[PDB]
Amino acid sequence: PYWTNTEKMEKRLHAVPAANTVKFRCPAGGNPMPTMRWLKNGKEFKQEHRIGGYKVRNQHWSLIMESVVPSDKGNYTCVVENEYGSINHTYHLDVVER
Amino acid sequence: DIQMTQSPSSLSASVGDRVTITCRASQDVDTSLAWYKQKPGKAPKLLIYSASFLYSGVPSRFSGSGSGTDFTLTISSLQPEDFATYYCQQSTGHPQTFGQGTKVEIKRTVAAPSVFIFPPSDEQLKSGTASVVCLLNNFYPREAKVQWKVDNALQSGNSQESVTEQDSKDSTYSLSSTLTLSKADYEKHKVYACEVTHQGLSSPVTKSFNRGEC
Amino acid sequence: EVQLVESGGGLVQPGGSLRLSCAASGFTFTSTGISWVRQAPGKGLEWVGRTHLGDGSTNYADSVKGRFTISADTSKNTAYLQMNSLRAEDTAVYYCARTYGIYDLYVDYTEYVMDYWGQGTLVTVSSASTKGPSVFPLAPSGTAALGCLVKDYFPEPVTVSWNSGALTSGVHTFPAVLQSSGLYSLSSVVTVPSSSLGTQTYICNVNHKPSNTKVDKKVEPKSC
Repeated sequence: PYWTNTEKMEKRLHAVPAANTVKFRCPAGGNPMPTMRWLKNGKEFKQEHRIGGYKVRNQHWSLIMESVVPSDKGNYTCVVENEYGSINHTYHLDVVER
Repeated sequence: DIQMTQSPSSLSASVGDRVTITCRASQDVDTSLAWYKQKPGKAPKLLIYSASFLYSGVPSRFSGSGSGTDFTLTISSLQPEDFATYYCQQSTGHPQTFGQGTKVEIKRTVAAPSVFIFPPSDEQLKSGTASVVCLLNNFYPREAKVQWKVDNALQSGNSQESVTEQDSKDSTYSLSSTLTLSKADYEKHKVYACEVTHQGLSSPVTKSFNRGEC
Repeated sequence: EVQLVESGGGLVQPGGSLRLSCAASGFTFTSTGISWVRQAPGKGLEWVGRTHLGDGSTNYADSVKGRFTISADTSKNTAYLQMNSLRAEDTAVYYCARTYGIYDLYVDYTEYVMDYWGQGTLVTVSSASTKGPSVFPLAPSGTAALGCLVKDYFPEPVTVSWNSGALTSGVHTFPAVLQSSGLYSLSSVVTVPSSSLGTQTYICNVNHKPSNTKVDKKVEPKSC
């Protein structure tokens, strides 16, 4: 598997205002079509890890978090795996206030 | 701009029907697309955002799909409260634009209009003007034709129609046609008649009165 | 409950000014945004503009730039649309909508979602003066139709009830049409039994707040 747009995938620092939505993408291809899982600060990102939970759209390779709160701060990492290899990218999320 | 084109413009569907409304953008908008529902007189309500995300509180019988320049709003089992006008809206960095809207009407069995005619009040006649009112009550479909006849002369250009929204109970329409005359013309003539053409009418029904004998 | 209440609507002169207000309850928008979209009578939706307090951006539809100004007061939890240099084609219902953003590094823009709208306030731009309606009866000729003609008023709206709102079944109140004079007219009809005629009194209660007009016309079968 391989990043489709490796130049956008160099971006790592993301800041977003509270109570809005953060969206992270990691688009890929890889024979056979790889699957994607998400990590938060190293650990597996699971639905109960934040209040709203999180939504996905695999078909557009994206993790989504609505209503962000200062505790959503941290590192988010997409893992893309097929039978033949795993690729790895981290975004860093910051939350702005007022 | 980014032009949004909805199809169809209007549609008639029965309760429980599956309804598909499509939205095409003049250029790629990715999945940056929202659908709104609006009942007449109220604010639009968001159904779907980002092409396929169902907004909180929106019933699961609404679903959205598409990307690029083609999008569809699906209503799996049309309910009576789903009868409204639906708008798509692209939400790119380009200035926000909406589709022209898709109006969803309720299909039901044909029903004939009850026709009534009203002569101008004498109070109104003091003012220099006569209004003659023709009422088509509780019919379906909405398509109807109203012809004014004054002493069997066809009228043109001096009438205005107004149609109610589709009734919530029986899904019928009501229509009013208003013929406007100077007092002077109104008194030059004897027979005021309203002729109504409708699917539910084997032949056009004519409702009428003679100026005075009332 | 999340609520957004708009006020400030009304009839104003071409070249004139108007400030619409958008008061929020159940939420603050100190870090989100407010959008305005309008709808000319009978037509589709038209985006007016948007300010986002979280990202600091403000943007307007080209048809409205430099004449309309969107601001907010966090103290009052209220957003505003200052309309200057108004023309007849600014005539519309104006909606404000709570607006948040979808922030994605992958693209060039913030995707804004207008997820909750107020009920809207009607703005009418016209040089014509407020005018109250003449109310005329529609006399009944086993179902009978009778009603009221509410003619030549400006601006919208009018309200018609029957028998102080005790009679509601069978009542159709038609949407106002604009006559070529530029004045509105509508009729309000109701079907009743032929046997209730004479016995039951039928009164239409008409109000037009802009002109302070209130008419209670009795409707009865005409004689002679």
